[PDB]
Amino acid sequence: ENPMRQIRIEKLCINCCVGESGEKLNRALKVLEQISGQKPCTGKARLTIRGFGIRRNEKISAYVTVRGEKAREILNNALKVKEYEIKKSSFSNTGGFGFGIDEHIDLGIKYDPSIGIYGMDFIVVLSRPGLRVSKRRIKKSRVGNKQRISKEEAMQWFVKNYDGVLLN
Amino acid sequence: AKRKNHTNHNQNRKNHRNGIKKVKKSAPSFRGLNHKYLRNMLYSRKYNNIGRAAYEAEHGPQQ
Amino acid sequence: GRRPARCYRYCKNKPYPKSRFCRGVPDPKLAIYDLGRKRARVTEFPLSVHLVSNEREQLSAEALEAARIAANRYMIKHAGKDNFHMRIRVHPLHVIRINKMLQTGMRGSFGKPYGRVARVDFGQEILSIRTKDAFKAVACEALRRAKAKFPGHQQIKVSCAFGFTGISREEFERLRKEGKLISQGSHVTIIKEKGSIVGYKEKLSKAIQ
Amino acid sequence: KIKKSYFSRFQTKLRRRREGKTDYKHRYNLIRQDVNKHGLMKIRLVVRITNSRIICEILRAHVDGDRSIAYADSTELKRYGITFGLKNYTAAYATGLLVACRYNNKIAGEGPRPECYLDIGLRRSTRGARVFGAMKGALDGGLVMPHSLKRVPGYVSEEEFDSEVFRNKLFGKILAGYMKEMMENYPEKYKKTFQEYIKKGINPDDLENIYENAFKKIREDPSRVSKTHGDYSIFKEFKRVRLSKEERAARSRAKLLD
Amino acid sequence: MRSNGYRRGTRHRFSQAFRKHGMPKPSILTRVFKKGQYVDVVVNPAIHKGMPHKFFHGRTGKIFNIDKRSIGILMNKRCGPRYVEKMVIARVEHVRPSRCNEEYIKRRTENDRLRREAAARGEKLGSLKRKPGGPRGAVLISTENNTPIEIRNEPYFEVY
RNA sequence: GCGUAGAGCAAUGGCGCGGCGUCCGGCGCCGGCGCACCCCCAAACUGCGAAGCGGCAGGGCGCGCGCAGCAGCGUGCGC
RNA sequence: CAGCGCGGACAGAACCCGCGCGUCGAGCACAAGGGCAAACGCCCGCCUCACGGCGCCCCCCCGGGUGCCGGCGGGAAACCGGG
RNA sequence: AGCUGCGGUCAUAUCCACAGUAGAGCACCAGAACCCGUCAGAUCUCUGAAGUUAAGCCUGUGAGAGCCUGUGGAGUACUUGGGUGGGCGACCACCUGGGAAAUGCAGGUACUGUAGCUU
Ligand SMILES: [Mg+2]
Ligand SMILES: [Mg+2]
Ligand SMILES: [Mg+2]
Ligand SMILES: [Mg+2]
Ligand SMILES: [Mg+2]
Ligand SMILES: [Mg+2]
Ligand SMILES: [Mg+2]
Ligand SMILES: [Mg+2]
Ligand SMILES: [Mg+2]
Ligand SMILES: [Mg+2]
Ligand SMILES: [Mg+2]
Ligand SMILES: [Mg+2]
Repeated sequence: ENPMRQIRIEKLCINCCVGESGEKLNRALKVLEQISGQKPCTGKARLTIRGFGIRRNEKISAYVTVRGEKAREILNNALKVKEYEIKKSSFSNTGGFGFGIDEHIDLGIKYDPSIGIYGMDFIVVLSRPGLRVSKRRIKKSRVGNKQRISKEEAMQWFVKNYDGVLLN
Repeated sequence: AKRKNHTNHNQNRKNHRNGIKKVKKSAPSFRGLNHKYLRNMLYSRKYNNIGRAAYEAEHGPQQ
Repeated sequence: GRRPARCYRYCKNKPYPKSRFCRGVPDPKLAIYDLGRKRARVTEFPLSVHLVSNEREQLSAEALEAARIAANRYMIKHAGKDNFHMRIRVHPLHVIRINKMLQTGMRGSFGKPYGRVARVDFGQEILSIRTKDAFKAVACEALRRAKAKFPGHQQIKVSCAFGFTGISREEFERLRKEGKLISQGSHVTIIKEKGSIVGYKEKLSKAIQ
Repeated sequence: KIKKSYFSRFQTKLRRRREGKTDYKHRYNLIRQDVNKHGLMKIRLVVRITNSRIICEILRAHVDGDRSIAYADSTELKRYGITFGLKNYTAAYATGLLVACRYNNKIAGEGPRPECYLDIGLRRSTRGARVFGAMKGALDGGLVMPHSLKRVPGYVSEEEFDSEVFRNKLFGKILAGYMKEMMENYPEKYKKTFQEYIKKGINPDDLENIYENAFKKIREDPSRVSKTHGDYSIFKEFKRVRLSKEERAARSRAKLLD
Repeated sequence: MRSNGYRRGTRHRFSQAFRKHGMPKPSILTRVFKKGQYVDVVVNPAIHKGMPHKFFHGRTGKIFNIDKRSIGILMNKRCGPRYVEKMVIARVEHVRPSRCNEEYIKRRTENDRLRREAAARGEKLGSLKRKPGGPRGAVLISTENNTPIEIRNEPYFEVY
């Protein structure tokens, strides 16, 4: 069929909400430097929550976005942790899916005890070519329903592209 | 002591005894005009039938 | 301790509801606006009788409760607790004030919230009972026990409408046979040719008959 | 879900804003004239870049709509030898050069000339943007616009503008050097990315002379070549026709029956 | 007793119409204005600068002065037994070119043209007054294909 | 130009019951919540909006020539 | 933007991130009203028009509007700025 | 006839759903040495033309939601003016003019300026 409807990885977003500032965060954004190869972004806490110990505007999390084929090697390494097996409900309504690994050294990273151990959320965004019509500056419009990815078309893509196994 | 605060009673009747007089007609005034426009209009009136180049040929530099 | 209702009879003031500007008004003693078998379907009580105000005045919330109890006790004792559904139409939304004045007199005269009244017009229904046709005379009698609690003149009217829908009994019967009615409990929706046709066929699916 | 009161109370934006085509705050400040001038609506050089071509227009606002004074397209650069890279920086410069020499050859030189103003539209005003290449092309063709050269390459100060480092951007010497080294180090990647360059026969060493020769021919003969394009009512059968009201009713009554 | 700010009591006067909010369209910038032309001040409340007083929001006045962004307008106001001429400065977003003399100008330019042309051919036209609605004309309504219909009072019935 | 009477619950803010539910809780029912219809409404609510009022116009125009430092190809002002 | 929806290790009612929707229900020091969505809100850069001298208007003032000649800031510019 | 640039009207244009579109245009799209801008060449910026009409754009469809127009509601509601009309009042009736709104119902889903391009 048509080559322009083919589903790709549009971007992969990683974040580790370590929950507090200090050296554990500054080591955690060094981990996203190791994985992505990019300089990550720090997340600020939106409110001050007594139960979690966070303050408003406190640097709480570290996040990054990786694209291209560089996002694919981060993904299949992260999918080798989860045996390429993801729950059906973990796929989003809008065509994405996500999972979270518990230690980053399952990605092919040596330990480095001065850094530590962090878990992270891998958020996969899928698209067909033609997403630019919703993201560009001039003549911005909605992408059509045929070109939007459903949850099931993301599920069909996940079993076809990665030899995936759905759950439940 | 406490008495009446306000009324407009008999005011329209008072205001129409000598009528509501119009704005009294006057000579046209330069009050409120644009200053760059008014400056230029007076320059056109100063050199009305004789041009500026002929005027400064007579009276020298007019500024 | 309550003033007589002749002091707050007529709609003298602009309507003055409980709002952010008028707070501290107590709750009305008229608590219930639907009596009898409220859950009864639209096609069970064809007859409709109304107590209609022939006055422009303010019905007290106290009189609205007293006429409620007078009419509800009669429909229970004579028609029975299942054979009617009586709805109180007017709601006591207007707040009346009392000056209550050492004795200040007329200085600072604007009054505190004193009670709640419902403001009715000429021809406005106050109460309405939906019954079977056998209990016409019962329902006419319960409303004349209600209008004793009310100031001024009221009129009991037997309406040709079917129950609490606006549709007349001849016109309601026809559309019920046509399949054009979807019940909403006390009232009804008439099925029209305006939807999408897949939605129209779901509308005939949920019709009454 | 969204309630019905949403749609009934929804006030749509202006159609060219819903289309994402005009910045009406920017458009308001751009075409604004002093009330002292009353009729003299300002001319504006509007530069628009598409995927294929670069549009340059001098046009003036009226009540019914803007009236075009002059037009040039980068597709018109084929007469001047430029058939390659129709949306690059130099095609932007040459198209800006083309309206400026069209508009000056249109009006005769007895009275003073009005100032024109640059209309980027919704493109970003960056240093090295093509929309300012069309600005710089228009000033070289004699169109008087109250510019400053801060966003054209070669700028170091308001008094000092380096024409030489402007010229290697302009004459493709930055492009040809990139085009030349790709041809040596990755000849097959050179074969794929510059396909219409090879089919045109363009060579990167030849590329400066093509642009320099084009700039003379624009300034010598900027005159518009016209195409008549007489009849296109053949294309009328390609459009579809609407149904009638009773035919819409006939499909609806049929849809009820099945 | 109400407070006397510059926009007092303008909750409805300085509002926008339903589904007609927003900044003004750029087409207002293509309107000409001339000295002597009548304009209607109607305030655009989206434009906060150059807003006239609320008193002039219904009023129509003649332009005396034209500025860079604004317009001076002569508007008379009753101060007791006199009309006092106020000079109203308003941005152009708050005015409209008035159609008060719209039909007079249409009448005048045609009639002055017809008087010029008749004077050219040696004729003259006496008076071109607007004739008002006079008496009714005589009518002939034939009962051919139009039979008279009786109107009767009908018995009062009431529906309930 | 207005936003009163009326009208309207469509947004804001209230009032009240039913109806519906691949919603939640409790033990089919009850209670929440959601939706659609509906109900009673508003001096400090308005998708509408009168009667009634307010402003302004019903006279100078057309043409031509001069002038300007304004303007950039007009606008004013003189005749 | 408020808010909603659906996804995501620890992670919970409430940490963060993503995608989708979202007529303004958010925000604009504050009272209320009006206003406002490629903004009048948010963020960032550069700034200090929160300026001098002459006027005029709305007009008791207060406050605001509008010009002219200078001096500037931002911007590629039109423009905008006299808190 | 259409597309496109710039517009005018600012929903008959919005919103949902499903269809179809030869040409050219508009696009999506290929890429990132440079200018430029980012966490990320996603956007912006530059360079390209290998692919593709899948989307956008366009058009059609829908007893679609809304919106628009007509009609109706209705001479109804309300009201200017008048009476030594009525009524204990509340207020009502009459006379003379003016005269609505919501629901309903029917049809409509765009017009247009300028410029360029398309057989
Ligand atoms: Mg007593
Ligand atoms: Mg009173
Ligand atoms: Mg801009
Ligand atoms: Mg201000
Ligand atoms: Mg009101
Ligand atoms: Mg009312
Ligand atoms: Mg708000
Ligand atoms: Mg102030
Ligand atoms: Mg100021
Ligand atoms: Mg419809
Ligand atoms: Mg009398
Ligand atoms: Mg349609």
